Amino acid sequence: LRHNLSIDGQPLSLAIYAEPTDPKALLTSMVQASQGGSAVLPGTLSLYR
Amino acid sequence: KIRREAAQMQVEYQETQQAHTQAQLELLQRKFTNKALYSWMRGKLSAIY
Repeated sequence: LRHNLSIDGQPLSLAIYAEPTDPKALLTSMVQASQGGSAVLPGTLSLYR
Repeated sequence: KIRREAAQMQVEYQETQQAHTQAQLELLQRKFTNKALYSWMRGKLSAIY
């Protein structure tokens, strides 16, 4: 009587389902980087044409 | 109840399926030859061509 059950202890009020929050999806993206050139070496002038 | 357990472990099987398909997607995006490289390809080739 105190816990509001039946004669055999079965609950008189149906327990709520408590539907979960459920998982979510994941995402990824691209990443870039930048660089410069190398020092220009003075070409040793040959004799050819 | 053993049938219920089998169904639940089927659920976790397909959940692992989704997990490693997402892993496949992310590693494919993390591969070396990718969209940034191919955009470099197309842009440089277009201009210089």
